[PDB]
Amino acid sequence: GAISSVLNDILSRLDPPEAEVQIDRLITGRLQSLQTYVTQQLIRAAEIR
Amino acid sequence: VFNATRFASVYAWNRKRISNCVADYSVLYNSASFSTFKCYGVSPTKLN
Repeated sequence: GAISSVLNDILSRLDPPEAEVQIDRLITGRLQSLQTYVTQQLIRAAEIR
Repeated sequence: VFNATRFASVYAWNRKRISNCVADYSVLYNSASFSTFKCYGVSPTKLN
């Protein structure tokens, strides 16, 4: 949802307050992707056990 | 562009391409001349 997928690009363009709005979509999107990976590892770990 | 005597019309406006040069944006931002200065794409202090 952010304008760009690079942190340095949004930080050097949008203002700190505006970048936080875009950074929120970056972190929120990455958190859902990070938790999805950890959730799959816990499920895959159970099958290995 | 900025200091030109007479700009073109808003109906048909003059588009000037600026490439291969040194852009100093501090003279325009710091000095008080123009009333409205705002940057939508980037920050006004990071222009340089």
